Amino acid sequence: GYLTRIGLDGRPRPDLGTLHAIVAAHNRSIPFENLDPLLGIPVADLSAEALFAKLVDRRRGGYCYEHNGLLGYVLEELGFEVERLSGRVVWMRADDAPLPAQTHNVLSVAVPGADGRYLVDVGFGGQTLTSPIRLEAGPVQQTRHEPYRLTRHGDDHTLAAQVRGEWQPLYTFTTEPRPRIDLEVGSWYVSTHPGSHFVTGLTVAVVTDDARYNLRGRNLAVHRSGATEHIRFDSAAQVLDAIVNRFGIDLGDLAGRDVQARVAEVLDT
Amino acid sequence: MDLGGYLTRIGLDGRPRPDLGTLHAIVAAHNRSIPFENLDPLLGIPVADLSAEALFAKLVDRRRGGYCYEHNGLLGYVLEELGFEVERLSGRVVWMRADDAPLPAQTHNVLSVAVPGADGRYLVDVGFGGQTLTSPIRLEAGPVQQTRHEPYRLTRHGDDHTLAAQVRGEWQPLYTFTTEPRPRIDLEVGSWYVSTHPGSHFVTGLTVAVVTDDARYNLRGRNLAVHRSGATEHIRFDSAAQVLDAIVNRFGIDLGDLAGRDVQARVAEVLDT
Ligand SMILES: N=NC(=O)c1ccncc1
Ligand SMILES: N=NC(=O)c1ccncc1
Repeated sequence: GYLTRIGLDGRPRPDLGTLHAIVAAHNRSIPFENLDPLLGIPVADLSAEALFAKLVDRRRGGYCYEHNGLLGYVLEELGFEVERLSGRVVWMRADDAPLPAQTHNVLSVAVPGADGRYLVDVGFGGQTLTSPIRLEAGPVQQTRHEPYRLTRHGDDHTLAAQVRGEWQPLYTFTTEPRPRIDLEVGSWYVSTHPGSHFVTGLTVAVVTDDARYNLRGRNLAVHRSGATEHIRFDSAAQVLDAIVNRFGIDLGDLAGRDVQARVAEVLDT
Repeated sequence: MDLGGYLTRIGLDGRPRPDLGTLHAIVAAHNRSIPFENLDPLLGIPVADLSAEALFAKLVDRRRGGYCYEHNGLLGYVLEELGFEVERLSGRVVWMRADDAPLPAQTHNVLSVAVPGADGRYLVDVGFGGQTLTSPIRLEAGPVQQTRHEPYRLTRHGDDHTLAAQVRGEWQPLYTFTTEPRPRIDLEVGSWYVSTHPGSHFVTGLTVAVVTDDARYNLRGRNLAVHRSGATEHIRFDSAAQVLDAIVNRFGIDLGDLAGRDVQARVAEVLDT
């Protein structure tokens, strides 16, 4: 189901090329969305059963713990070695802003035939990595889209991307592997705390070969070369239509919740 | 006069009867086919000659667009050739002006058309740009009239008629005009002003527009706005290179026509004006 979900064909071999191919296909096939937290449905269970059920069988997307959770289990089953890492999102944050919570989950992946480790992150939303990169401080690393770079200060790593010119820090992380329960505590926080960006509004995102799409409330942003594109939807009806048809999210397991009404309340949050 | 060339330019064919159904079809075909654009004035090339020969050579033979005098000029000659009776009218653009702002210059030209088989006259205007009329409407003050897009309304005070459009729920006055028919030379004096005065909107920046069944497209400098049913899009081009690509490939305008003028360098000066 997963391979089909992402449009790949059989069982691929556990090597570096496969990692590049699964990331690409994951990127364009499973959207980032927070419809469950938006509707008061916690993301509490990060088991394989729960994640496969939601992101594969029911054709929903999810946020970082759901995406990277799922990819983690997929890659393990193919024969990669996978450690789950946690980090703090520093994107666009004022210098001297307080230390952010650990709200992001990424993968450190070891690949038979390769020597070190790879940062894999398909769950960061509209600016997520679209290639695995080497878990190596220093070099500017090319991806399918913009250049990225890791730096290191002690045991803290920062991922930065060169976005429309500028070098922007995205998040910091340590390479300490996390047990699933510690990820579940963080996911409980991100999906239920009243000040979470994922509780107060709607975020949907996906990445094709040519563009990064990012929807917040009524505002769809599209980033491609030479141009930034901003679509403002008139009402919740158009936003749902974009959720279902543009972003490919199946709303069937949410039957009996007033999705449109909730979306209407968060068009401008 | 090359009637068949014009009809071909606008995606039509045959020779239609001079009736109301034909007036609607030619307006909708012109709206989607011949863009609003001011490249000539932007590049210091005046729009001075409003003869049928000049407007046909530019807007039909050369696959350029133009601004109001050129559009409604061309359409006016086509419409007489088909057997409509046509008067050219001038007006003053009031779109978004303060209540206290000085009287505007007469910088807009529209058509008042008698249609065989219909009572009264029709206002026809394919030349106002992205918010131009997409149907002929009855030149009748009072009622709200439907078009292929938004409701529009004419009101009257003295010898001034105001055209307003209901734009996303809000009534906006576009321009005022009188029904005094204008000779070509009065239009030409107006077009001279609009295409050469250093404070003209069409001299200090770039405006490109086209209207399809589903959307109004409006480009000012680097910003492309698209109004569709249920959404607006705002595309911001990074530089003049992307703006030219839009002009050529999205709006279908042939720039080979302006060779030797460095279009890109001039558009690079007006991305934000
Ligand atoms: N779960 N957290 C996330 O998905 C996330 C948090 C912050 N920024 C992008 C993504
Ligand atoms: N010639 N004038 C025009 O083309 C025009 C003037 C004002 N607003 C839109 C279009």
